[PDB]
Amino acid sequence: LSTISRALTPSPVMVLENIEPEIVYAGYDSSKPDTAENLLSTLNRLAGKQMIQVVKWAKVLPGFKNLPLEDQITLIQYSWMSLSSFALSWRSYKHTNSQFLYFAPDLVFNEEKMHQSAMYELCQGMHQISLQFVRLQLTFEEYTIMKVLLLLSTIPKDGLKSQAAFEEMRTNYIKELRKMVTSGQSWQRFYQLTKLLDSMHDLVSDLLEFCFYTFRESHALKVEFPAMLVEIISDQLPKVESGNAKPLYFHR
Ligand SMILES: C[C@]12CCC(=O)C=C1CC[C@@H]1[C@@H]2[C@@H](O)C[C@]2(C=O)[C@@H](C(=O)CO)CC[C@@H]12
Ligand SMILES: CCCCCCCCO[C@@H]1O[C@H](CO)[C@H](O)[C@H](O)[C@H]1O
Repeated sequence: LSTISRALTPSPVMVLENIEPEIVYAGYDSSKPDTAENLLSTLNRLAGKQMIQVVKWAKVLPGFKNLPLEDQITLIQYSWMSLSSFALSWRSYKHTNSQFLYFAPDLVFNEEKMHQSAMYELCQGMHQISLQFVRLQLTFEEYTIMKVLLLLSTIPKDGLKSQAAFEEMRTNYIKELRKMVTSGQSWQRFYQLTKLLDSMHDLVSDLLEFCFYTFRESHALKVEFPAMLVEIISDQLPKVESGNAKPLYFHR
């Protein structure tokens, strides 16, 4: 009902920039030896710190806040690894031109640490996404929208409490990315981005397989997990292994 307020309201893409979290530090102890146990524990600790900021971000995410508390918690639990790896590839791309894996300003992995972490192939998989960011010259606008799409890429096999509202919100963000890419090779760009998003499901499946394994054997492996991750994984693992998690694809 206000001509002025309507013209001044920031675009959804603009609000995404405003609510994007500041980069979080890992609190990496450079004195300790770079063994798998230490590096994986440090990364899990970093993950806990990041997820606290991700939750605060989702809370002010347009459209998301409108979903039932049950659906929000569910979406965050199902997509945390996807958001983590995607944001990792973005930082590596932005801050090191995809030369290294930039987990945090105080924790940058080169080939040596990827080997030392005991999850080398997984790191290479995430690094490959960063290499695609370079090949595509992905923009921060495209990135922020794609991250929202990842938050909405895995749902309960039987749907959310408000399945209709969710689909509506997902559709709008899809149109947003479609507008950003927007003409000539606009269709091709859109296609490449949605294809990249689909490829995230396979990578995340492998990352989770490893996450769940070190979680079950955390005592024998001496891999530590922060309360935030114990909380997420404890609940996520049984749902995923029971087949209650449904991946949403653009193609296939
Ligand atoms: C979230 C995480 C760190 C924060 C960040 O910037 C990007 C990522 C994505 C990859 C994630 C790491 C972190 O969880 C360590 C792992 C998660 O448990 C590994 C373990 O299983 C260790 O126990 C498997 C995959 C790893
Ligand atoms: C210090 C700990 C190093 C651990 C390296 C673990 C590499 C685990 O690799 C894991 O192996 C398994 C074997 O059954 C699983 O099925 C998981 O798919 C796979 O990610």
